[PDB]
Amino acid sequence: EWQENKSWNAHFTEHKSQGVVVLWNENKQQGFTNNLKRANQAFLAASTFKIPNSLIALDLGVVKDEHQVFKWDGQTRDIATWNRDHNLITAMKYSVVPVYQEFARQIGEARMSKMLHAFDYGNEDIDGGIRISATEQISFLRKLYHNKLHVSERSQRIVKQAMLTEANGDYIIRAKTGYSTRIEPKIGWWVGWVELDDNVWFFAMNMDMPTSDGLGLRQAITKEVLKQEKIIP
Amino acid sequence: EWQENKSWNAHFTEHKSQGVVVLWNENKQQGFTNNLKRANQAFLAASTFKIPNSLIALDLGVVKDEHQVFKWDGQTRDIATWNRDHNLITAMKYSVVPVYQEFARQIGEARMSKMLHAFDYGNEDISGNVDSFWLDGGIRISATEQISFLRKLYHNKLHVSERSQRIVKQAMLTEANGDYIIRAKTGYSTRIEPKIGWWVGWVELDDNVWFFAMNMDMPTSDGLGLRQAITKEVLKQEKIIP
Ligand SMILES: *C(=O)N1C[C@H](NOS(=O)(=O)O)CC[C@H]1C(N)=O
Ligand SMILES: *C(=O)N1C[C@H](NOS(=O)(=O)O)CC[C@H]1C(N)=O
Ligand SMILES: [Cl-]
Ligand SMILES: [Cl-]
Ligand SMILES: [Cl-]
Repeated sequence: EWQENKSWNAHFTEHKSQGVVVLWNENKQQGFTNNLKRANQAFLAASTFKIPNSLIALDLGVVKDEHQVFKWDGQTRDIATWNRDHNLITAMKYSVVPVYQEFARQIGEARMSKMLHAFDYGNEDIDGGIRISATEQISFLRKLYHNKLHVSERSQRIVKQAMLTEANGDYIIRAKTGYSTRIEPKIGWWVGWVELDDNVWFFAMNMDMPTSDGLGLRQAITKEVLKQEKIIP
Repeated sequence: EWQENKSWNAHFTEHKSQGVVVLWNENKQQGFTNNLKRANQAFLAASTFKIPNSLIALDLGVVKDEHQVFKWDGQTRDIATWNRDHNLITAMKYSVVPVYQEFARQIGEARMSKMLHAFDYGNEDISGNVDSFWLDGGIRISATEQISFLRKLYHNKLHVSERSQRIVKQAMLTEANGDYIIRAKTGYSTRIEPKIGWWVGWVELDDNVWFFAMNMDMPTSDGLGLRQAITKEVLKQEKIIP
């Protein structure tokens, strides 16, 4: 079922980094990773939690649709793109914590907890202190892709639209980045999938990310693994 | 409201070409074109008809969802990518005429006509073969009418389900990066003169949407890439895309 291909470690050491990439070939129901241990370690979800939070906000009506505006509160924060109005699409694009904090307040602790349980999300059992492994990310995302989660079809299609990250004639990537900072080890996340004409390859990676300047490596290393496996040109 | 910008013709003449680009700025409700007259001239929809066709097929249940497979019928056709199975996503990507001619037959004349009137689509005339009227029948639509139709799709205001509308917009996905998303559909009218090339859709920005529609004289297939290239040259000139 799962195969460990340590040759991928080269793409982490090339950039003097340590981390994991987990791939899942949907057609063949086979998985691949460079590090079976780290594939199954649970790290803090950080921004990748915006995926279940979006779904829950939509299904409960807290977010009416992807065009609804969420006004900046006029408090300047360190990330300039946050200091403006947003809709669901822009808020995911720029990973706008204060907007998603608001969704969570309105959702409330009790319903948030009931729905993450319906989703079987994270390792924890019952980022709001949610730990989740890369392989657990894939399993959650496979449910999203197939519209199997316990929310409406509409909520799931809207979130998949908001995860749109890249598209050309060769592939479509839906995905979400994350950077976990408040507890060592500081790590970057990138989770999602790449759509091809007649297959889907799910992915989930995280990597030690001590500073901040390395954050591009999250996509870059993931793509080197995809190119090595001829999943993308 | 409407403004003519003739400077855009340089992009056509530099390719020895004639055509029109129309742009609609959604926030400001203003339009821009190099040729008001040709913007309002109605042509055969050709493969741009796959948008309304997809919507109707989905709403009527002819297409269950974007994963349903339409097996190739064994008949080897000229375009190699047509000679294989498809779903709605791939069928739109490769503009797979025979899949859509099957849709049209299942839809039938009456429901196709009724729907196009509900859509207020072009001249709403399906006269001819039900599975080719958009290629060599009576249907006619202008660039400004494509935009008007696309804007109704963009706001989920067509008289079909929201779901139908969301699935079709997924299948129109063409390009996406950190700067913009293009949802569009190409066309090439080839059977009835004047031969023209189409490209219609929109550019999603963070805080605005620019709808577009261009057609251009297309004597030969050698120039088909110009549809996108001229449109992007206009978009770059107007600082819509880098
Ligand atoms: C998510 O983990 N966060 C929100 C924001 N950007 O996340 S992303 O670029 O990795 O997608 C900043 C970092 C981080 C946070 N401050 O909690
Ligand atoms: C649509 O106008 N057509 C279908 C097919 N797609 O070419 S496209 O790249 O312009 O969409 C070939 C051209 C044309 C046709 N001959 O039916
Ligand atoms: Cl929104
Ligand atoms: Cl999409
Ligand atoms: Cl429907």
